[PDB]
Amino acid sequence: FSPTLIADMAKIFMDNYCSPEKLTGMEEAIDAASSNTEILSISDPTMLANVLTDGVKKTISDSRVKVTYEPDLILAAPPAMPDIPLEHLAAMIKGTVKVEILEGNIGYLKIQHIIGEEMAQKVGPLLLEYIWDKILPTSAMILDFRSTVTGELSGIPYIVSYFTDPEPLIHIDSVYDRTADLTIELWSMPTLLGKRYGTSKPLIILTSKDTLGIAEDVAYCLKNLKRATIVGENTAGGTVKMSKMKVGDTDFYVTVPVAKSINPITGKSWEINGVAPDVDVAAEDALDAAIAIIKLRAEIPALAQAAAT
Ligand SMILES: CCCCCCCC/C=C\CCCCCCCC(=O)O
Repeated sequence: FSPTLIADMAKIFMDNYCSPEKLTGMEEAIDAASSNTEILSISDPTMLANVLTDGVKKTISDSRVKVTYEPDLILAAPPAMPDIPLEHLAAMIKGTVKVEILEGNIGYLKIQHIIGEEMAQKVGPLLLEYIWDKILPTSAMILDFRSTVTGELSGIPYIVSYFTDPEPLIHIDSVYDRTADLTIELWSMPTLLGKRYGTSKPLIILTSKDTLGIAEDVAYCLKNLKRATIVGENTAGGTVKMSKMKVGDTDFYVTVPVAKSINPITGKSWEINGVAPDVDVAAEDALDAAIAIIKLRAEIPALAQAAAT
């Protein structure tokens, strides 16, 4: 063990935590913890991990930060792979989406995985006809994120851009990564492969309590941009990036949020609390409600013109 252990955990935490400005008093609690003889009296490594974990809680107020003792932890490395041609990547993407026109000429696109910039640029031309051209002529659009739990940050501009004006460029999100000490800015793209959907047609996004990750960010941003109505349940409240980090040559690990979104409109984030629906309904009922909203609103102009004269 040693007191060295505490010092080395602390450095990993301090060097990587996404919000260093909130760490007043931390260096001091580290010093105290290193000389706390009750801590020094712990021989059980799992008890040591639990104690340090609760100690940081009563110091930092962030429930995502944890120390664990994990002997026998092996992380599954990415699998070995031959060349995968673009046509087979396109077939894999087809398997993660459901594209449909629902009665009423309403576009439906269920997206299980938000694809990243590389994939979108390289395989997108192979999917234009299959996904996008099918739903382009619809009068309204429903994006179904109710079961979306994975995705890439770099895909966000590709979704938002199709639903917004080319000009002015929109600053969609700003993400800070503490480990890289870098801010990543996400902007709309004035030129796209496909045609824009326009700004007039209704866009509704369906959400569930399971909706997690980049999908929460897409919905949050389109909501704050006043482009989309959110229908369903409050989303899960994920984190842009967690890292689980080994402490030296020891079996202790520090788990820390290392990146965060700082929304250009709200100043806040989708993270932790998730995104609140505009129309709150059970997730199983979200699709029916979205359809009903779109249908009613489309009826309004004709109603008005009959009443006016
Ligand atoms: C993520 C690793 C950071 C290192 C942790 C430093 C934070 C301070 C740790 C513990 C505070 C001490 C509180 C518990 C005292 C033990 C007394 C008791 O359990 O009865």
